Amino acid sequence: LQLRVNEKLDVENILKDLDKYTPKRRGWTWRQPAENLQMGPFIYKDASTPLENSVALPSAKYFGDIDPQPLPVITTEIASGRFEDDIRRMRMAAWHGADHIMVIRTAGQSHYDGLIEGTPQGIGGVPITRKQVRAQRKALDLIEEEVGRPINYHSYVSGVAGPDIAVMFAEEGVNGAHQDPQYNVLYRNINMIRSFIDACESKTIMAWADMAQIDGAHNANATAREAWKVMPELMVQHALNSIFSLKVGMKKSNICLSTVPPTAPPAPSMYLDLPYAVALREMFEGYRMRAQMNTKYMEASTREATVTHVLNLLISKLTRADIQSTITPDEGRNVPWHIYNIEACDTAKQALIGMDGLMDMVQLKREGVLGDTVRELKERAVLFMEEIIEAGGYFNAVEQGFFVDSGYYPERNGDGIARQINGGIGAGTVFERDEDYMAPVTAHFGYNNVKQYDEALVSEPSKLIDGCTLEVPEKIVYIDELDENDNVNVRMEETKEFRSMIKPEVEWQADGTVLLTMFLPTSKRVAEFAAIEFAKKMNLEEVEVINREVMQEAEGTRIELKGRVPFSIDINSLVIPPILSEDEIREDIEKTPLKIVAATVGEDEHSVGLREVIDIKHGGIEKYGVEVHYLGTSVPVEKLVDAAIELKADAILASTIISHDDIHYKNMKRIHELAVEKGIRDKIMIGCGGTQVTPEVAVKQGVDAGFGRGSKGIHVATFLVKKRREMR
Amino acid sequence: DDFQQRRAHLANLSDEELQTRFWEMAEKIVDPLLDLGKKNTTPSIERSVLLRMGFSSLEAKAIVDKTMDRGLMGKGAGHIVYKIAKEKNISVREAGLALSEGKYWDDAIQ
Ligand code: B12
Ligand SMILES: Cc1ncc(COP(=O)(O)O)c(/C=N/CCC[C@H](N)C(=O)O)c1O
Ligand SMILES: C[C@H]1O[C@@H](n2cnc3c(N)ncnc32)[C@@H](O)[C@@H]1O
Repeated sequence: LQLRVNEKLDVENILKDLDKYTPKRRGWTWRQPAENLQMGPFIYKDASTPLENSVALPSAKYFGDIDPQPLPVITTEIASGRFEDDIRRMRMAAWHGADHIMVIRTAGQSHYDGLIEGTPQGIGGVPITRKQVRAQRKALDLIEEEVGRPINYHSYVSGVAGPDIAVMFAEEGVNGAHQDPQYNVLYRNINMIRSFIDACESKTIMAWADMAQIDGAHNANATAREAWKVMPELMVQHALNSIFSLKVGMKKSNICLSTVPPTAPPAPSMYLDLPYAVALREMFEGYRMRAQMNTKYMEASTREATVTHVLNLLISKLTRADIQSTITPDEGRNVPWHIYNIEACDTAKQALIGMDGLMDMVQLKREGVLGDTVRELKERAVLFMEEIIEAGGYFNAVEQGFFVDSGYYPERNGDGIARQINGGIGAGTVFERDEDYMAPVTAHFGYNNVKQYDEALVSEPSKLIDGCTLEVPEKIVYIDELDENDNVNVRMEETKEFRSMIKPEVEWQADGTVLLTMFLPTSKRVAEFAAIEFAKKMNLEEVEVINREVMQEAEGTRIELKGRVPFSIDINSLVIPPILSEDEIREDIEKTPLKIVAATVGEDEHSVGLREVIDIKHGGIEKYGVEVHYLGTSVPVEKLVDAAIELKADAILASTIISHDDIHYKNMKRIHELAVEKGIRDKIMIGCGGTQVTPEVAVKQGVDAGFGRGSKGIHVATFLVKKRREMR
Repeated sequence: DDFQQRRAHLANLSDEELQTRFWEMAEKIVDPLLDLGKKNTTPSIERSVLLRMGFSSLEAKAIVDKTMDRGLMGKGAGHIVYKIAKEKNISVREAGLALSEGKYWDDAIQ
């Protein structure tokens, strides 16, 4: 209950009663298929069920604002440090097509040896707590009621306290999450023994909750000297995590591979990345493909980022993607803004719909260079498996730097990351289960001696205590806050003020940030400092240059800047004036056919402008089906006046270009005077225009409507059916 | 390549041999890892048990911290809380709060 399209989200009210909040549902949801789905004039071969409410692409206006949705779950990453600002962004993206919202954790959460509580402020992510998760899911339950399609909510289970987060996530109905033992070992130097003993329980809890599981392999792209050499390693990592998760009980159809195409132009990226994609998908038949986008080969140009994301999407379309995740185009430039998550989702939706049913017309030449390379990659990865075995196992191979090595396996440069089996965070916190070890709950992985307390309860070890929190949700302990200044509550009294004024933001309410794009006719360095000056001279604060592209060394430089705006504006103190369509006009001149007489009057030889508003070339009255009987140039006062008569016309239209002695505004007179002086001036209309002509000093000449510098055909035709829907 | 003389023994495998070999070995690698998770535990696995039994993160750290100090991890933090609840005829909840404050660790060592 709540949520109307035109009323903002009551963020205040959502935080109320969180202690009494239950997730409306559990597990992951895919999108619905829509066989031969018709939308407007088109049939779609790869679409999903449409949304009840959404925001269609801009050029959807030319097709009845149809907003078709592709078959893959579209992801968006939202997490700015203040989850309560984020909620508002989620509703934005949700309407723009996103049904998978992924919240990155606050910097370093892996190292938190336990859950945390309440709503501390984050950095580079949101601190993940039971309160903050309840808030977002509660809010999303509304946003998915509104848009009319379930949204999967997603965060991370990584770190030394996976079992912990996994319990809370399973409880609070989180739908998907990352969990990869290898992630903790290679990138957070968590101790390898305890990382893997832990993942068994993590993955079992997520198997229970029916969560989608994404793996960590996309981190091997980030950490590689050259990404186009890491593929044999990716394969190994995708494999070790998958076969591990399968055997823990996780469903083969809930196990997703985080797979980013390794390169970007100017690298011949399709050529390099298409075989790996094909290879991986053949070799990993059965598992789900979670396609991610490029972040390694990226910079401050959002245009460049978008161009590479479309080729990224092309890889997914030429192969397959169960989940198609996104990256905001400004990613390499600043922490993601509201507008750029919406660029992300728009881009994804548009390119995929643009490729609808492409595979009924395009197919992979699977035999040729493509097929050979697919082979070779499989073989390198099989070799990689073999050397891991020959060296005594996984732990040994990690001890030996098999991983994160800048070589192209089997090449080994000897610069990979070595972790010590007995070393790392959480070293020496591994305990052996005793013969009488026991664990009284649902979803425990390892040895569990229930039969000592009751043979019959072995398959429901939770009964020993009449249900655990997975069965009995009231047994859960809610905690509101622990810090008392570092909480959402404080942060939001901090700006009750704006929640009846208004100012710009990029992530947080009234953060005042805005983007300035300019070109300057000088070297890149000079202009960089030049821009900051114009910026301050524009009253902007905290100015900094966020992107700089050369047009040419001497001629000029593209510069983009962010700055804060040091003042607000009242919506109340804004003055705002309270659309005759293309189709409304073409249709009038059908029910009631219409005709015109046009000429360039005086001794005016200029024919260009008059012609400009008649010739269909530039959408002149001609386009709309008006009958035009042109008379030429130098046409005299009367020959034009006589004509409307001699031809039976519903309007005269004349132009004046030459202006000396006010010859223009002048002629409109003798035209209106000789239009009444004859007796046509009340069942006819009369319009004129020219270089020097204002629609005002034109009504003050007797003629009905004026048209000045910059008048298109739309302006004339719109008027010609209006001054006729009054008289007639 | 190196690679050439490395791949030599795969040269003649069919794609299916090659793929099933890929997975055969993956599984050979992870088996000793999964077997470690059956036979052992950790502070976070044990805390995660306590969360399921109805204790807060705060209360769970408290119990496991103390469980490690008494060299009792191998019996199971939840098993500890359960046996005590039974023996001193209280509630799983009471026994926990109790244990998290230092009471009963004596009785548990037997
Ligand atoms: C190239 C040019 C010429 C061309 C004309 C091209 C042709 N065959 O049609 C020729 C023909 C080469 C020419 C001749 C001269 N012209 Co001349 N011509 C120009 C110039 C540079 C082009 C303007 C143009 O083509 N307009 C482009 C269109 C898109 O704009 P527009 O004409 O204003 O029309 C728009 C609006 O007016 C409106 N509109 C216009 N009419 C109508 C009618 C209706 C019904 C509606 C709804 C809308 C509408 O919609 C149009 C598009 O938005 C202009 C300078 C200028 N920029 O005004 C002069 C200019 C108008 N002509 C000028 C002059 C001086 C001359 C000459 C006398 C110069 C000389 N030789 O000594 C000669 C003689 C004039 C003559 N013989 O009649 C002067 C005007 C002097 C004055 N204000 O009295 C101008 C202003 C240039 C200048 N500053 O010297 N020149
Ligand atoms: C498997 C895993 N665990 C934990 C963390 C980070 O969380 P912490 O700081 O260690 O607590 C990461 C982060 N890297 C990916 C970023 C977004 C990306 N583009 C995405 O696809 O997910 C990770 O990948
Ligand atoms: C610095 C931080 O430590 C936490 N924290 C954990 N326990 C307490 C406590 N008893 N009092 C205050 N903060 C606490 C947070 O949730 C926090 O923001």
